[PDB]
Amino acid sequence: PTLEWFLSHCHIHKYPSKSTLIHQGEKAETLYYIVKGSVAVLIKDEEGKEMILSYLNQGDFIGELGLFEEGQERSAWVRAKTACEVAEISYKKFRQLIQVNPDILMRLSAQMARRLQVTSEKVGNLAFLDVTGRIAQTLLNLAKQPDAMTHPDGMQIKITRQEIGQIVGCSRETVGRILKMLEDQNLISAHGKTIVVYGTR
DNA sequence: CGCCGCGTCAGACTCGTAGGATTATAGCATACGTGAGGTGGGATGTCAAGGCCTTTTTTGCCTAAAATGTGATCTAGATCACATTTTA
Ligand SMILES: Nc1ncnc2c1ncn2[C@@H]1O[C@@H]2COP(=O)(O)O[C@H]2[C@H]1O
Repeated sequence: PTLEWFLSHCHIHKYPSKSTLIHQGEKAETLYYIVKGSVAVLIKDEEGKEMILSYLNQGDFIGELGLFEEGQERSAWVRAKTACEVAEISYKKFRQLIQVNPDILMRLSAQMARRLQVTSEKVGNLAFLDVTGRIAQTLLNLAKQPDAMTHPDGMQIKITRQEIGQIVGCSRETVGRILKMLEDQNLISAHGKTIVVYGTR
């Protein structure tokens, strides 16, 4: 199928890595759909410290809060993880798309459900567990991804101490120190950016 | 029977236009009723304060009882210039 009917009518566009997709503060007039690739959600503060909120791969909806409320502003940042490709259409078409067949917003409603529940796990994990707790649990989390690479003893993923520091919200170097604590306890290996995780599977 | 005289009876249809009448007629007195006017007066209608009950607004109050304060003792986060070191 039915998505064929949907993207048969959409306006199609490509864009490179690290381009700014959505600007925090611009008007609510366009929905977007990741056709190919992955993308990352972050936010910004008075200080300018960046805080990665989420990250999503192919098969997800982007630009969903402003669809209903006339003239909302963009409540976060979203920047390209890699060079990736998207289809887009504005809101006046989507009333034609919900009034004719409401299945699209069922799909949106499900992915938005998983979204808000992992946001509940997010705010709880941020709330109560110590630094080791939520860094460990989020490590377990991105071990899940399709982006994660296979390893005969588990998995392996490429990431810097900075960006993981931006999902837990602490300094890159203290993440270095707890990474050393987890190497001392014989649970994770790492060289530079390439971390290798045991315990999976 | 068959005139002749007299009399009776119809004379198309829808619209428009104007305002409109006239003569002369006695006079005064009696006496009675009805119309336009007063007039107190039941009686109705109004407007401002008081006694029955319930509801509402303050307001007692009743005890569970969870909350709001006391402050010295810590803790697990958080930094910054130098020394590399990794990755597209
Ligand atoms: N809690 C969140 N989780 C994931 N993405 C978010 C969140 N908040 C905002 N965004 C993203 O930021 C975008 C800002 O504009 P939209 O609300 O149209 O769509 C939003 C999402 O793509």
